[PDB]
Amino acid sequence: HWGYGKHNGPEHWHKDFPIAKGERQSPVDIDTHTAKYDPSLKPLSVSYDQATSLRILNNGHSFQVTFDDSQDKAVLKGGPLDGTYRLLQFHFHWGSLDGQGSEHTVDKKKYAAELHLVHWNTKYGDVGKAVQQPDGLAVLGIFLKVGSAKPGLQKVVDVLDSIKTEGKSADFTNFDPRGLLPESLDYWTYPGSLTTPPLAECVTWIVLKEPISVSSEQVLKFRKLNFNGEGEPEELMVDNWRPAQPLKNRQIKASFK
Ligand SMILES: NS(=O)(=O)c1ccc(O)c(NC(=O)NCCc2ccccn2)c1
Ligand SMILES: [Zn+2]
Repeated sequence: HWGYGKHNGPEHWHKDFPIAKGERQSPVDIDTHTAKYDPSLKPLSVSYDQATSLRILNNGHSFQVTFDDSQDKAVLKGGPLDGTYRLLQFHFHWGSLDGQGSEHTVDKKKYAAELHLVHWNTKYGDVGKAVQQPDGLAVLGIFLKVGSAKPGLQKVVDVLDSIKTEGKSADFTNFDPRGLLPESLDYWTYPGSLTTPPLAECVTWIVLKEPISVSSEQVLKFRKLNFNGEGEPEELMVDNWRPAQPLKNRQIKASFK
């Protein structure tokens, strides 16, 4: 089974998921001087006021907060998108040290972590159908750097000790994901893929230029999670990121100058 170790990590994934070598894989390095400003791109519309968080889960590859996606409660619209995308979950990728952890890079710079807010296109009715479509998902990616604390992350950090090992979950209601967003919604966008198996080429990526800052204490709590299940040899959940993949026949567009 796939993971992030020497014998099951990203360089092995293509054996079970041959699309790993496909034409629109993620993440990628964002070369800021080569991204082209597109004046036709609209502002992103992030409408999270009615979000209903449900549960937080350690799935053995990250921790995920899930939302009620049975109605248009927390939706992403505008930007490069046509139609309405419902928020299903968010999760993070992070490093063993502050100089690595992000999936996307910016002029080869790696951030300490990366937040993925995962949304699916309501025209396909459910996320399983959306993953089989080239415009099925929109993932809003937000970089994390280490410095000052992010107060809106603290409720997440404080429950992680209850989901230490793979398969554990907890009720996580009334969490407001607006507390995770930076000031600016300036973004880069490109067509890509899921960054974990099945690596489906179904994602419009929207990566925010402005990182959020989190404290060293907050990221240390991420690094105390375990990849293993309870009772198995402890392997800290760190470095759960896929490296940048070939850009191939794609242009990254910027919403800003
Ligand atoms: N990391 S990401 O590109 O935001 C992203 C977003 C939504 C997703 O469903 C995934 N992939 C994911 O959750 N995979 C779960 C594990 C799995 C599911 C199906 C087959 C093999 N492995 C990644
Ligand atoms: Zn992700």
